Amino acid sequence: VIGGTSGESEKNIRDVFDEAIRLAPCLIFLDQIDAIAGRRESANKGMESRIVAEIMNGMDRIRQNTPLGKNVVVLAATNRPEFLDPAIRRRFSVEIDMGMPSERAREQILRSLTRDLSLADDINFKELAKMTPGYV
Amino acid sequence: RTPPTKVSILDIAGVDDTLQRLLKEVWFPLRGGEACEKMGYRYDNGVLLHGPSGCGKTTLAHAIAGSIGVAFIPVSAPSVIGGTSGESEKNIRDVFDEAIRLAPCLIFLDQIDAIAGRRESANKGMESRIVAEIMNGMDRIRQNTPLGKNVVVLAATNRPEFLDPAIRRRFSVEIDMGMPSERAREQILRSLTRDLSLADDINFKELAKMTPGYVGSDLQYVVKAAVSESFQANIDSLLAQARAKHPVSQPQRDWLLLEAHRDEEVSWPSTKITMEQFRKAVSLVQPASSTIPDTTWSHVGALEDVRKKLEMSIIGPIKNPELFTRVGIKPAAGILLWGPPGCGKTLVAKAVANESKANFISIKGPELLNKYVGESERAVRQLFSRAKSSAPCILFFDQMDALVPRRDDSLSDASARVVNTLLTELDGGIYVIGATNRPDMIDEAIRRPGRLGTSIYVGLPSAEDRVKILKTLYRNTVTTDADLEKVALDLRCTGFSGADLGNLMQAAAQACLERVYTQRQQPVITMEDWEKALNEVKPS
Amino acid sequence: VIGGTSGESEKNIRDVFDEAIRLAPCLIFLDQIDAIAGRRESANKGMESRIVAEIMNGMDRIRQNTPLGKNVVVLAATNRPEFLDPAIRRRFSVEIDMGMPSERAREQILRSLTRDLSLADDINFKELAKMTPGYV
Amino acid sequence: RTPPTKVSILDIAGVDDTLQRLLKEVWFPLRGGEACEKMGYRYDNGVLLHGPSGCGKTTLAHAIAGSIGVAFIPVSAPSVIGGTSGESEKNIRDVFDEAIRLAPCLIFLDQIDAIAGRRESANKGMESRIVAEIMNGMDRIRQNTPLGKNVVVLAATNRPEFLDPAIRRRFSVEIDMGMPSERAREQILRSLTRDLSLADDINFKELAKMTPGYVGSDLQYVVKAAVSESFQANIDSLLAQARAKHPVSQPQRDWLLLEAHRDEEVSWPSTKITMEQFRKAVSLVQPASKREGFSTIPDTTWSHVGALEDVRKKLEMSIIGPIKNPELFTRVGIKPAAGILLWGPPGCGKTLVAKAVANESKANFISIKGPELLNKYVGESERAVRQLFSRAKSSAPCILFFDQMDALVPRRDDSLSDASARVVNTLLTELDGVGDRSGIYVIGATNRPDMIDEAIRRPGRLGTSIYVGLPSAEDRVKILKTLYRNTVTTDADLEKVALDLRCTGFSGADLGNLMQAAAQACLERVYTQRQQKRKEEEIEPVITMEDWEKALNEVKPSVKDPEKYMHS
Amino acid sequence: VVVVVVVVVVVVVVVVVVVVVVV
Ligand SMILES: Nc1ncnc2c1ncn2[C@@H]1O[C@H](COP(=O)(O)OP(=O)(O)OP(=O)(O)O)[C@@H](O)[C@H]1O
Ligand SMILES: Nc1ncnc2c1ncn2[C@@H]1O[C@H](COP(=O)(O)OP(=O)(O)OP(=O)(O)O)[C@@H](O)[C@H]1O
Ligand SMILES: Nc1ncnc2c1ncn2[C@@H]1O[C@H](COP(=O)(O)OP(=O)(O)OP(=O)(O)O)[C@@H](O)[C@H]1O
Ligand SMILES: Nc1ncnc2c1ncn2[C@@H]1O[C@H](COP(=O)(O)OP(=O)(O)O)[C@@H](O)[C@H]1O
Ligand SMILES: [Mg+2]
Ligand SMILES: [Mg+2]
Ligand SMILES: [Mg+2]
Repeated sequence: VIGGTSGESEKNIRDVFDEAIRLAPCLIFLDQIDAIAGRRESANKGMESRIVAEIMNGMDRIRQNTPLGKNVVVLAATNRPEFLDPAIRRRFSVEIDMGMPSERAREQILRSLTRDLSLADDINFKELAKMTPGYV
Repeated sequence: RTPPTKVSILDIAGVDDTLQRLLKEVWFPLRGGEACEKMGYRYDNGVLLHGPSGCGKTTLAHAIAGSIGVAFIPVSAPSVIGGTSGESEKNIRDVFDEAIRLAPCLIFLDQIDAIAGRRESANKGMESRIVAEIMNGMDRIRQNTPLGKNVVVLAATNRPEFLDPAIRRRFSVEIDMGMPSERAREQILRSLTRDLSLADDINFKELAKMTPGYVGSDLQYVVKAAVSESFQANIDSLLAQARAKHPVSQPQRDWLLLEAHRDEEVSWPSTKITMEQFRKAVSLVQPASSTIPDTTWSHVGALEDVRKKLEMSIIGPIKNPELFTRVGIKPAAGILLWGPPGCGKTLVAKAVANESKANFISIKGPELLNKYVGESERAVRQLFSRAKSSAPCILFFDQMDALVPRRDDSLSDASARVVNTLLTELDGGIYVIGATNRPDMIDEAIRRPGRLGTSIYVGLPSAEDRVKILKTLYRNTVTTDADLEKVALDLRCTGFSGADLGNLMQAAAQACLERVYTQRQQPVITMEDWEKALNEVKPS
Repeated sequence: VIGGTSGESEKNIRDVFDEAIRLAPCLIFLDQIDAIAGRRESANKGMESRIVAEIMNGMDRIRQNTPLGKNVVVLAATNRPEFLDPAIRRRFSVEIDMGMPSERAREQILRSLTRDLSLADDINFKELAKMTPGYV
Repeated sequence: RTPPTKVSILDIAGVDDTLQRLLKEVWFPLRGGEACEKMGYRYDNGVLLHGPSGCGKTTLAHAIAGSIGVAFIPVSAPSVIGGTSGESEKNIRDVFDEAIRLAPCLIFLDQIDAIAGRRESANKGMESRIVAEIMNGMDRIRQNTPLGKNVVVLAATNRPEFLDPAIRRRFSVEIDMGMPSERAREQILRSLTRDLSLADDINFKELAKMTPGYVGSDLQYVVKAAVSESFQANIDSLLAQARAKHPVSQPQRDWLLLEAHRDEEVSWPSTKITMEQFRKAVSLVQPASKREGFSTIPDTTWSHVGALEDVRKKLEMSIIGPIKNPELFTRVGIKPAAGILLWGPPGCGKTLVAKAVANESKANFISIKGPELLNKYVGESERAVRQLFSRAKSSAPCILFFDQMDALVPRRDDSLSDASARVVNTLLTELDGVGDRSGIYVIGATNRPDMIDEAIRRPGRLGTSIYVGLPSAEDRVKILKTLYRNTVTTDADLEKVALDLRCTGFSGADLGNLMQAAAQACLERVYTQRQQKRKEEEIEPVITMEDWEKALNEVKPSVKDPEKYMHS
Repeated sequence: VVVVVVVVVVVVVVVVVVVVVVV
């Protein structure tokens, strides 16, 4: 997102919402949007106050410039839901709470993590899942 | 800065009064400027839109812009401010100059209040200078524009009172986008559901009645929620097709099944949205704003005499506002319910609020009294401030004798200041209900006609009424009916009120849990549970 | 006047008064002077104080560098004369208060406004003046 | 490109815990990467060194670099900037590429926060792009590597909180060196005094005990200060030669005498440092932790405190005791940290004993004068309280004295405003963070305990309450004797004055006022005495018993209701 | 390339208030 010019950062963003619309249907993933879309009450920086405006305007162009049945869905993921602008979180009706993995899910994660490592034969990927009920 | 021909006039509804003024104040001095040119008078009109957030301010300024066809320059107030102090004025000076250079033109200052705030409290140099730059840029429009073409500045803000009076004066036309009424919300709902396939049971008038306090944005979520429910049947059918093609948890397989085909597309049957899904959608959507109580007349046992009085002064003049207004029956500001405590004064006020489909606010006594000179009266005024914004709304003042005592000589200067505030507000679609058990201590200026001049007495049941209430309470929570007669006719319930019977049912329910606990150490509510519930419940 | 760098803002003011001296007789119009001549006492900053001190220096050069043959008059307008710095407010020899027009003034204002238009002889400006009590 | 083979591990001491973590987190994935290659495990650990300034971060990162032997690329944040906006990224892109090209390699980003500050306040475009280039360069390490010849980037900074969270997330391994303990400081002192000539009485373990809150840099000043004391005898001899050559204050002449010759340099005999000079050196050296915010040690001793034996026993067993014998008290379950709320009527000695404790414990002292921490800016009022304990822990043992604490933690009523409540809550959390074995002894004093929040008086917080009240008739005799003794009647007359019924409600301050009234009555008598005996300055003013007689009449107790202050 | 001195925005402060009591 960050460009070599203050105005160029919006150019990069304006080159994303336009590309998805031009190549609709398309999927936009704003991973940790709140890292550059925080509350701008105390954020007097010029770049910070323009990303929120650019984000909200880019969603309206999606509703306008599409062939009705060629929608573009923007999916945003963030570990700090509290940093989102209330002007933006109101526009995201659907909120998916991933939450923490269960005992069955944590066994798959442990096996996946220890996939490129050399392991012994006594490793029972079941005791580790039992004693990690609060791990992510 | 070209006009976007995307949102049309059909897509914005409920603004019939607003669209009438915008025709002779925005459309005319942007497309028919030649008539002004022959007379030789520039038409500079700064249109200001204000109202609750989500009323369709931004959408209207874009639907008008796309229909007029002239050049449109969308401006967002936060993006004007730059990193450097002088760059903020640079952005504004590049807008009012561009509009003059590209006249005729339309300027939309969205969220004007984000930068045109009161420079008085905005002691910082940059804050006080943006307002000065904005006002000078508008004068250059009146000066440097040609006689042939006009430039219209459109400003939107949800807090018109925060604008600098040096700026709000420059916006002569002010449109206060209030909240839509039942007739207006029906128009909005029809407008939203215009490109969709619908059934025949959809009563848009019924939808408008049971969506009070909603705005255009909230109603879009209601439509969006109902559309998703309409596709639930189209997903189960889609899953079955994937299952029939392929002879790990089930949701993971569904993703894997749909990953298989991809380019292979199968037809989704075109079903339509019913009315039951719309009723379900409204419940699932919580408006940003209180809420209609869930208590019906099925929750109210007996009290037929009280119901008739309530169904003729409040509930009636809500369902058929025209039938009652034909015979000159003004909707009385409210009812002063009185009787002993615990007899169903709050219950029936919630039942009236629910069969009236209006918003309900309840005050549980002296909650508004404050040790300060002004905040105690402001709480009463704020009570009616939301009640008007969510009309129709029912305000219920429980134990009102502590909030409006009689203005005798021995009153001091704290309760008199509250009685006067309440008297003026009652004079100013709001149905105020008051409850008190000492009518000899309430001010006589309140019980006058036009104010809470109607008194309905809700009192203790005798014996047959408690049978209906106990049957009503037990029915809504699931003993049979023969045991309920024995419990209600027992001499131990001589003084039981409605609340005491509710307390009696909870005690019997707790007695059930004791029986289950001992059963699992060695469930149907039995008569023996009522036996120990009668002992541990007192009329109080 | 306000610029980005440090001395840019103050040099613009110095250029204005020097240009007026070079163009004497001249009339400077400082529109909305309260925006830049705010009370540096309560408004404590570094640029704001230097802007005020440059106008005070500027308004003294005009009455001392002109060659006794041509005069420079500085006109300023503000809705908030109390927000001006007293060192700058005292530098205006004349303060003119233009309050809300009276009934006699409102009739004259309407005639000037309704001068390039075509009107019917039925129009009575006395009625229009008397029905606009708090109009500016 | 090459290790700095001039500083060794022996030259850095007291970092035994830190050197243990650095063995399995920096040395191993730079020299034994083959084992990781056999294991098949990429090393994405960004090692970050943080701690108090002067703990030996820069020296350690250069001693480790010289010991590992792999290619080393020292990077200084100010030297990154060259003079162009695009050239700054060129320097960074020339480091992470070179390390990858010369893998395995070690990158040391000394003073990383100088080019890796917070991006929220980084308005300048160039500043915000250096952070992006640095953070992207760490991902390229994970990508463009054989997963065997790993490249570890080591960053050291004394302000870990100033790092951009976009960067600090990329530094999984964080090593908190902290300040050395008593055992560690002994090792540093022995290491520091290795090329010097020393005596035999030097007990480095004793030196470490009486230097709390010192860091490696501070201990270097103590050695450096002791060296100057060892040369003091060699300067006086140099001065004496100048005096004998030449027949204005004395220190000025010494500069003038040594300015005269400037060429006749004489041999300094090679003497060695004694133990008495080390004790002198410690006093002269102010540790970096005590530089700012620490109050001067009060001049009040236990000889200035009269009576108050019950309060003295509690203070000498909960604060003074654990400071002097931290091991004797911890054997009986007395943790070396306490929170005490002194309370009582005004004028009875609450501040006096707290000044005596600060002076009789020989520990560091920080005094807060009521609401001294409140600031008009947002957050800075709460940051002062957190920074207050950020130095109390670093200089343990430390005594925090909150005088008139009822103004700093008022009752959280409706009339409190959202500025002091945010400070009371901050102060409550910091008192919770004071560990049992932390070494912070918080003392609070207030004369209106009914206006102080009850949440401050819970255990873990200021849960110890000591009541300082009006003295009894026998108690005032000790106090009056104490006051008269510290200003110079004998002591038999003081008992009569203090036991007089006119001093029934006198507090400690009132007894001081009684002595001042008697002293003024003496001077009035002296003025008339020297007018009748004269009509020469040889008049002798002495406080007589008759001066106390008229001082008792004109002095009334300052406390109105003694029982008003016994309610809480 | 020459770095110029650029002025920026100012910090926010806190203000105490006084509130009357009818009691
Ligand atoms: N009268 C209306 N007719 C049709 N749709 C409407 C109407 N009012 C609101 N909407 C819908 O609700 C939303 C309103 O968008 P808009 O941004 O204009 O809200 P707003 O009133 O300006 O409030 P905010 O200032 O919070 O944005 C849009 O999705 C629009 O389709
Ligand atoms: N444990 C120690 N043993 C010996 N000398 C030490 C020790 N700790 C510090 N020093 C000395 O103190 C100085 C430490 O300099 P260095 O730059 O490493 O301090 P620092 O802890 O990194 O603090 P900063 O990062 O603020 O500079 C050196 O002169 C070093 O000899
Ligand atoms: N035990 C004592 N022996 C001698 N002098 C004493 C004694 N107690 C109090 N004083 C005298 O009274 C003075 C009171 O100082 P201090 O600030 O401690 O008063 P206080 O009891 O804390 O009351 P305040 O609440 O006003 O601070 C001392 O400085 C000393 O002069
Ligand atoms: N006619 C009735 N039918 C069913 N329940 C009733 C009836 N009257 C009172 N109650 C019960 O009594 C309780 C108290 O109601 P109400 O008297 O309106 O409030 P309050 O006791 O606070 O004045 C309610 O929970 C309600 O369930
Ligand atoms: Mg809008
Ligand atoms: Mg260092
Ligand atoms: Mg004191």
